[PDB]
Amino acid sequence: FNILLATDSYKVTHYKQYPPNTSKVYSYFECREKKYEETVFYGLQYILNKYLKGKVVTKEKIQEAKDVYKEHFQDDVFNEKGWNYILEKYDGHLPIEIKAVPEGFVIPRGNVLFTVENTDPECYWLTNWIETILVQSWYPITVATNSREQKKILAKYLLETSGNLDGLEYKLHDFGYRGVSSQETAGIGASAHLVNFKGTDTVAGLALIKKYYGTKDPVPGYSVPAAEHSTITAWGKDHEKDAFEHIVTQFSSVPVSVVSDSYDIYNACEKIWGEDLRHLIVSRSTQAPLIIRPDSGNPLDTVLKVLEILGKKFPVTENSKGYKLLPPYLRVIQGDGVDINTLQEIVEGMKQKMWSIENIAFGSGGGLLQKLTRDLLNCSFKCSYVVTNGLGINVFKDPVADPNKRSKKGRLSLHRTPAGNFVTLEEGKGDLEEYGQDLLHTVFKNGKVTKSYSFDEIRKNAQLNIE
Amino acid sequence: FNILLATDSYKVTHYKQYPPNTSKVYSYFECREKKYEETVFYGLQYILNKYLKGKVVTKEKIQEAKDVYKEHFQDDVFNEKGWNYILEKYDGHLPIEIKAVPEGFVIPRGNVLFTVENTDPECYWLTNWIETILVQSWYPITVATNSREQKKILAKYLLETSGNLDGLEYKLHDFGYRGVSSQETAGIGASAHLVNFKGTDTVAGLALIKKYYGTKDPVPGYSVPAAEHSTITAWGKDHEKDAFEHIVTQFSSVPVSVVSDSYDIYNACEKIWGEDLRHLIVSRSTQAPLIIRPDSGNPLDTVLKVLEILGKKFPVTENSKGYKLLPPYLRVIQGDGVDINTLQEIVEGMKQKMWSIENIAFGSGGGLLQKLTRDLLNCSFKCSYVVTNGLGINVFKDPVRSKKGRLSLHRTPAGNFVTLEEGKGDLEEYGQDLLHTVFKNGKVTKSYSFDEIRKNAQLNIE
Ligand SMILES: O=C(Nc1ccc(CN2C(=O)c3ccccc3C2=O)cc1)[C@H]1C[C@@H]1c1cccnc1
Ligand SMILES: O=C(Nc1ccc(CN2C(=O)c3ccccc3C2=O)cc1)[C@H]1C[C@@H]1c1cccnc1
Repeated sequence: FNILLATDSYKVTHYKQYPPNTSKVYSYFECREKKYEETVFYGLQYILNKYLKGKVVTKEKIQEAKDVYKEHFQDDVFNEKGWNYILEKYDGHLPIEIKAVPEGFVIPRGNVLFTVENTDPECYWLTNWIETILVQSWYPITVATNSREQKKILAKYLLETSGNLDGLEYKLHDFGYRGVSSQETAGIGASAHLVNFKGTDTVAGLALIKKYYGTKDPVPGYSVPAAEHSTITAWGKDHEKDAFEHIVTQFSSVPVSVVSDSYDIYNACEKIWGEDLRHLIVSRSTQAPLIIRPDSGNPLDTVLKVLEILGKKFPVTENSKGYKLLPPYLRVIQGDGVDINTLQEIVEGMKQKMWSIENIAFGSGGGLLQKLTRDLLNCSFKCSYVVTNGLGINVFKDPVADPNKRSKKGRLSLHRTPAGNFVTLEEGKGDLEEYGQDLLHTVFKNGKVTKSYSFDEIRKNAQLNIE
Repeated sequence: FNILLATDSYKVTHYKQYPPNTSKVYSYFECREKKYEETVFYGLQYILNKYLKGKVVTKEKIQEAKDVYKEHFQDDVFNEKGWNYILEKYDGHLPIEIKAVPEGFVIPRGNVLFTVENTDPECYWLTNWIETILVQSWYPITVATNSREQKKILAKYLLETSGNLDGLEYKLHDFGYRGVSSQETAGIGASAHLVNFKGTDTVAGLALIKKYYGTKDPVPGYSVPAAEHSTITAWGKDHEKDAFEHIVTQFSSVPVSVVSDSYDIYNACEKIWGEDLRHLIVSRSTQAPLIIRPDSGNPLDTVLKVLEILGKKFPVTENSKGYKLLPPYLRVIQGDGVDINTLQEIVEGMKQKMWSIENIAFGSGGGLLQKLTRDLLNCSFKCSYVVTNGLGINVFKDPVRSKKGRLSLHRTPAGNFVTLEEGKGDLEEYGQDLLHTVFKNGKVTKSYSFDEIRKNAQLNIE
């Protein structure tokens, strides 16, 4: 990795495009206004540690970038002078300052999340150079926000159907690994799901948390053994009971997820699980239940189908709220077609049918880690303040064509008003400190991470509240 | 990176789930049929080299995995012995064979693209373990296909409005670096666009290509200097003419892109470009022209407004096909909201208002590299064949699917592509298998250069 080759190409030429005596370029990030009314600020620390901290510039990288740009542009348009200056004066450390709201904070749309500026007047071009790498925090932010929004649905419906929040943290399992664009995307997205939940299959998220954030607990995410069509079918139709028995006996002390639709769902439930192997299931611990995956079809219909047939063979009870509840050794997982919308439908549909949410857990692949863009929360990075010839300019973009909410102006700060509202103060109005302390803190300054947060602090900052 | 930590958690437990005496698990990858009739096969060589070749299993990697799984599953369900067996018997090299169609090959939907299987029967479980990393090839495949589909639209309109395809490889530029989820995605994504085009701002794609593919050319992709709002909005309302002037003069030997809707699209074009700096515009090389980025709003409407505005101030002259051409020192780039659908609208709209496509180039970000899923081309990975107790069984998941047995890929005399199921390929009626061993027991048996891939992925009309 070489930071000198980690930017949009056109930004390499920017050191030649500014008015002379430009000493300061100040830029900020927000999730612009105009269902996701608030965002979970997560992911910056990862970027800061992995790509920006310490000696990121060397003689080798300078010459490597010089050679690539020469061919790529078919012209000498690379700042060897400016980059050699960072190497000589700062030992390749970036003379930049990043200030940001604490990770895991829940912030309404249209508020500053983080700001960037150069610290040395000579490195005015550096602010826009690192824009590309920083804007990429749109992804862990979007992943964390959507994952938190799904947790709200689950919390509301588990409280409405049971009066408790039992296993809430395990009700949305991450299955996204194979559905994402890369190994790095997987790790980042999985770490972002884990901000709100404790169940993943994207092992990549565990090593990411341990390396860049840390938890007091031995792991940030958990999983259970599971049996798919590929393993069941290798046994053959006449050995489905033998398959089921082998799997459940191997995983006696922990929960086990087993597919029911390989041959015949009704027979797997009613006859195999409900008759032949019933002695092995009824014996199971509340901590180690058998989890059944439904047949393919409508996510609500298949869930409803499974619940009803299991209820014909196993003792179903009415909880404190009057909702149908399966025995503790038996649970259901819906891992087909789950996104923020279908989740709301399955849980509403279950309530209507007097079935508790205590019974069900969900799985999400592409709809949790891939079918997401910078467009969802309107993640924007704009320059708001420039110092040319000692003269400060409150820069912005207010186009008449797309009005939107438009770019903010000048130096920025985030505050929580006495009334508990988040406010972003423009044109340096925050320097008045009328609205309390600035919520943004210096996380990065001149090649050093100055402020860090453990994943536990993040989790705690991201907590659901009974307001 | 630790391959023992790069699978879906549930797959870790699979060695405890197959019937006794399971000797072979053979799986394949396909873009199942359902707009996108033909797919570009690209990206596996990268996965092979970065994650699968050489000593991938080590005693340290086994120990790290055992410790992570113990906590992750709250029990001991990790195959310590089975991984130790690969460490000792194979020097930590994976006993697997991947047979794939050549990179860059354009294959119709519903065909075998690549197959995976274990070479050692003790390692039957391995085919499932590596599914996760291998299916991730959906992404470079999808980017390369969607980018090539756009290349077909731009070829159709460049032909009808101009009679030739000069500059086709520069009509769709990559702006995707910001819009993607990670540095890794950016490089993979950008490298997949570079199969069909030569214009990129996602520098990470170049380095990937160099390391994993290679070119005869020094760089696989190219770009031009460009002026964003931030660099313009910094000079103040008063010196846009001095900003424009500073940029155009600094970048004289190369084309120059200027986003001209910072203050006024009409005035910057009519007064600034049109007259005040017209001497530094008409003087410019055809190989180094000025490129104007349209104003905000509807991408077609704004492209047309700019073209009409530039008309009433510059020499607009009809070409051989009778399409409105701009002078060769003046060009336009539409970089906002461009995707496969909007591109069609724009090029058709331009043809309708009698504007040649030589006038324009396009830039795509999120739409090119990020707004794409495994469902777009029904990218499917399935186990088709399993050998249990010496008995070869054909498996297909049929809920409320798959091809059967050992698969092969052939081109018929008529030129059709056919996937031969259940080992039928042995007979050799329809020629030779297009699937070549690209990986065996820890080594990349066959590699492709980027030049070859581009040759293979060429348009039929080129
Ligand atoms: O279904 C699977 N796993 C599974 C099932 C269910 C769960 C959710 N759960 C818990 O954690 C838990 C803890 C204690 C009691 C009850 C539960 C409870 O119900 C968590 C994980 C894997 C096959 C599917 C998969 C994975 C990746 C890609 N494709 C498909
Ligand atoms: O617009 C930009 N560059 C640019 C301009 C124009 C072009 C298109 N073209 C060429 O390359 C070229 C070569 C030789 C002759 C003629 C041309 C010719 O017409 C290609 C690229 C960047 C600002 C926008 C951007 C970049 C990254 C992320 N967001 C936005």
